[PDB]
Amino acid sequence: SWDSWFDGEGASTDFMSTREQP
Amino acid sequence: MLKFMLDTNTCIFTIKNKPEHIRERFNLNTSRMCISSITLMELIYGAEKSLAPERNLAVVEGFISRLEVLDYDTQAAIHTGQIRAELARKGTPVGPYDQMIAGHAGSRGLVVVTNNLREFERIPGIRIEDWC
Amino acid sequence: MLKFMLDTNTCIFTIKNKPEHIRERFNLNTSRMCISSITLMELIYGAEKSLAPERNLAVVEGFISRLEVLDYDTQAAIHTGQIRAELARKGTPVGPYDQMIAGHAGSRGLVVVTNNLREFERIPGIRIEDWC
Amino acid sequence: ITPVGESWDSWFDGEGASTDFMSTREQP
Ligand SMILES: [Ca+2]
Ligand SMILES: [Ca+2]
Repeated sequence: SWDSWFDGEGASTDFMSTREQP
Repeated sequence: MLKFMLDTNTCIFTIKNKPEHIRERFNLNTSRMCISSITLMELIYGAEKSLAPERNLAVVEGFISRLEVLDYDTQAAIHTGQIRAELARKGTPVGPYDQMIAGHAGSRGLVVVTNNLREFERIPGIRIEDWC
Repeated sequence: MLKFMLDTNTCIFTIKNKPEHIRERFNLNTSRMCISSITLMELIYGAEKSLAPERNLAVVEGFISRLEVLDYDTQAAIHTGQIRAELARKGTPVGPYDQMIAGHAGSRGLVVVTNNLREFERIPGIRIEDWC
Repeated sequence: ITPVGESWDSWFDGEGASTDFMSTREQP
């Protein structure tokens, strides 16, 4: 489901905290 | 039938915040959502450069496994080149990936879903929605 | 079998200069050459933004109709993401389009044809030929 | 038997691009 993804494993807080589009 | 192409910003926000309102939108729009392979590249890069790469890869992987990822193909390229030309003609800056995603969507008649409306609003022929 | 992916700079230079050394390689490797759709996009932008769009489009169309344009697909995107992240960590990035092309060639096991050896040298797993 | 497009020489010998074509590339 999407529900299981939304409630599951979380990304670390640093993940793409800036996107870095050049 | 595909209707929405999620931009990179919306994907990052969704991954980082797992927001309730997006979950509801996703559930309602299952099988009408896609991303560009351009956005896939940005999510993998984000995962792989981060402080928890294997873990962040797995989150990215479960996200993309639940929607369609479109190859950036010849028609996407052509639509993107046209758009870059018209934006240059108007001296309007848009970032390189945003441009490709806008061309990609435009080549498929898709709505771009983005929480950075200001960047996409000046692309000619855009159709946009903000889910945040 | 496809063996060579031409970088955008090589394409531009060949279009503008029609050089003998390139013509020889082209004929030697007919049916073994391709470009990425990322390059196509740049060439279409070049054409459309020029003083002679119609003329330049036709030159480009004639170039690409004689080789293959490959779709920037899921594996291209993943491999590009991985390479980007390695380059970031080592502090030697490459321009955005060039990174994509190298990632695309990487994913397909192809040799990148470029005169920018210094830049491209540093991309992991890359194979390079300079046809100048 | 390998399929082939139009010849490369027919393209190289064609009349080419205008002079201004991508005098710069423009990569950010
Ligand atoms: Ca985006
Ligand atoms: Ca190049």
